[PDB]
Amino acid sequence: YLMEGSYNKVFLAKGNIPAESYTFFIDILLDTIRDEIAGCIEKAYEKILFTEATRILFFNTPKKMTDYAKKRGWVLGPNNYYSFASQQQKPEDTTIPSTELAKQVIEYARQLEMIV
Amino acid sequence: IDAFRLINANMMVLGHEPRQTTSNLGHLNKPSIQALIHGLNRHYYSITINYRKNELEQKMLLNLHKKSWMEGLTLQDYSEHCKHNESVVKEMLELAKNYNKAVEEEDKMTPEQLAIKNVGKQDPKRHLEEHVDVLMTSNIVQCLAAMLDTVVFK
Repeated sequence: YLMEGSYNKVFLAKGNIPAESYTFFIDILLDTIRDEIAGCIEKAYEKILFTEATRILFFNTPKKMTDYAKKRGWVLGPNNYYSFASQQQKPEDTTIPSTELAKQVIEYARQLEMIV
Repeated sequence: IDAFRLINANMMVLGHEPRQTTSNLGHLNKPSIQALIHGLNRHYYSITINYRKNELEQKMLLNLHKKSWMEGLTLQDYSEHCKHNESVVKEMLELAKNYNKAVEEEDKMTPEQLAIKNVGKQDPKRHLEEHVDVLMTSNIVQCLAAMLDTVVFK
């Protein structure tokens, strides 16, 4: 269930620990999900108020959300998570082919004319 | 070439053979039969020659004869190169149809007979590896030179 996107059914299994305590293990599984959602809060989302993505992990309203909202972006505003969905800087690169393909075209002429 | 020089006809009456060979350097070139029809070797003789070359002249005629200036830093008529890239390929289809033909009449009359008999009409196999050399060096040279202009010119 951690392989696909499913997160709720993961914590339904954190409602279902049958065998022994398993306490130190699921708390690391808490922690490696906490940065994962704090990772996956950074997708193309709109304005979210301080209730919806405030309850996507577990928490009601502590200052723990300010720990996440000052770790990454989605700036603390008037009940708002600001979206810096830019993804604009990287394209229009002719040079990266123009360095790499000029290597590759010579490699075509190596195994074309000269005897090997 | 092969400059010559006369021999005396006085020694021809004596029946005496001139020039008294002391080195194995003269009888290296063989005379032509048409010059042997003429007065060689009854009135004149050949002389072996070489040439006096020197670096004062050798380098300054090699590096000056065929020097291409800025030709390979061009694009060669950029709308027509890809147009010429179909001006070959279209008949290269049907020339491969001949190659879809001539292989099919093998296991037949002993292909030494397929050497004499193919002097009237054209063959695929030699003509078909011909254009592949043409459709490569016309493309690889032109595609590479386009991608060095992008770096050097800004």
